[PDB]
Amino acid sequence: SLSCRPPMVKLVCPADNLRAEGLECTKTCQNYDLECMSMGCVSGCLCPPGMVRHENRCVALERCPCFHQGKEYAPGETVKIGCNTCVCRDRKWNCTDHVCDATCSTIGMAHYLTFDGLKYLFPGECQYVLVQDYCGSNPGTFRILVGNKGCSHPSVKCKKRVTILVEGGEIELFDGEVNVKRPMKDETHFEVVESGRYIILLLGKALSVVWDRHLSISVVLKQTYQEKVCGLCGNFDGIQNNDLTSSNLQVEEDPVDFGNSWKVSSQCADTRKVPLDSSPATCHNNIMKQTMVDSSCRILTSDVFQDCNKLVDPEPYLDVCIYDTCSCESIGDCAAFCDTIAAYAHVCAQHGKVVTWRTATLCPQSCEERNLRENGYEAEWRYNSCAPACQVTCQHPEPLACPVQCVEGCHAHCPPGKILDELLQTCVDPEDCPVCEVAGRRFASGKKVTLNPSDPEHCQICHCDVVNLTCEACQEPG
Ligand SMILES: *[C@@H]1O[C@H](CO)[C@@H](O)[C@H](O)[C@H]1NC(C)=O
Ligand SMILES: *[C@@H]1O[C@H](CO)[C@@H](O)[C@H](O)[C@H]1NC(C)=O
Ligand SMILES: *[C@@H]1O[C@H](CO)[C@@H](O)[C@H](O)[C@H]1NC(C)=O
Ligand SMILES: [Ca+2]
Ligand SMILES: [Ca+2]
Repeated sequence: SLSCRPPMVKLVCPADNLRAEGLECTKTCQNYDLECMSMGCVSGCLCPPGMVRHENRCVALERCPCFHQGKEYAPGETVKIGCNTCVCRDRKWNCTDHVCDATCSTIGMAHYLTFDGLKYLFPGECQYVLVQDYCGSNPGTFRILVGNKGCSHPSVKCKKRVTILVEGGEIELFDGEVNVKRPMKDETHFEVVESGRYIILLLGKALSVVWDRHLSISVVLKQTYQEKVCGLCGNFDGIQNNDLTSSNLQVEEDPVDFGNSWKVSSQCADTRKVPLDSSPATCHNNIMKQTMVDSSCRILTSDVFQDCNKLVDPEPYLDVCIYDTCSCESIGDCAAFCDTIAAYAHVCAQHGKVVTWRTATLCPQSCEERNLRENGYEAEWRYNSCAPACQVTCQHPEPLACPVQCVEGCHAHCPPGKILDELLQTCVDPEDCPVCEVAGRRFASGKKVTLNPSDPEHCQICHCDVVNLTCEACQEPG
């Protein structure tokens, strides 16, 4: 019987003893909080009770590493998921609980998906506060309103109007175009980016809107606005179960009650409650169509979406897909079907799981129509499931802090060393853009850049005629 290296102690297995546990019940950094059942003990040397065997030596239990998705991380080695960091300390994952940047989203005709993940139905026909920071003791910087007309009982034909009020300006989203009714007092960080199917609005450093030009309206807030906003999109605090809090700080169990409390004009009437129809318009008493709609919308958890289903819950997009498609006479050309599915694929792509799902049979989209090679336009337009959203063009010469990584649609491809000119729909040399530069910032002709906004002695508003740059001092408002 040769001695064992400390602190391991030997275990002679007695055959004449009823039960015994040897090396078969060895405890490592993996199987510690588990139980063992030995057919017969294996004689050998094992670590003392307080320790576990790890890498052929006895280690303290607290010195055990943590495991994340199979990979081993030493104690102290942090992993970052989202905007939170998880430190490995004492064989445990200690994670921060910070609220990350969030997105409010209108899904489909009459559903809303709040910043904190609450999905509810609210078929209001008036104008409502989508998101605003005028809540109680308010700084009061921005207010975004949404008006729904035709998204009620007949949802086949519906149109929405979004009104954006920020920094003294009013930007309205309606009928697939952006209308800047009143400019922001400082346009330096204001951009209207048309990319693919979408229009991306930069409304300052921390407020953005992503819009598919029809009914998918998203507000992207940075986490500095947490607990500071209210309206149909909730209070943005990481707690989903309190987003149905009305304007009078009371939790409402019915979404129709919560939504009516955010009605803007007292002229129109509040929405009255209706019992939830599990089979709306064309699915009512039609088990055949309910099966067709369920099978079509079930693409959201099919193969191409399986990777994304782990990162982004498809349940709310699937509920909305089924509810809205039940208003279409045909699922092939159904607009509510493709838009809702595309809205999910868009969120997937923001999490690094770009999903190519369209086909010529199902929701086809091609760029062949606007590929005018033989017409004097030098630009090739190719569809991409997710291409960089904020590309440098003559109209956006400085690189932008884009609220989304990429978007779906048609994107122009230019020869090496050439930049897209959006107004001319053709590729041009970067020197040929009507673009000025000041303070290291390039801005397009007609854009106004404000230098030192808060400094009355150095505030300047710079204008770009074509390539001509002129700056003027600001006027003290008195
Ligand atoms: C994580 O660290 C904090 C201190 O930052 C401590 O209060 C908390 O108990 C730790 N949690 C775990 C599970 O180690
Ligand atoms: C889309 O663009 C990416 C780069 O942004 C490229 O790698 C990919 O091959 C493109 N796919 C299609 C179908 O154009
Ligand atoms: C630029 O503007 C100045 C006056 O501000 C004018 O004298 C000059 O001719 C302009 N140059 C061009 C190229 O337009
Ligand atoms: Ca909340
Ligand atoms: Ca620069």
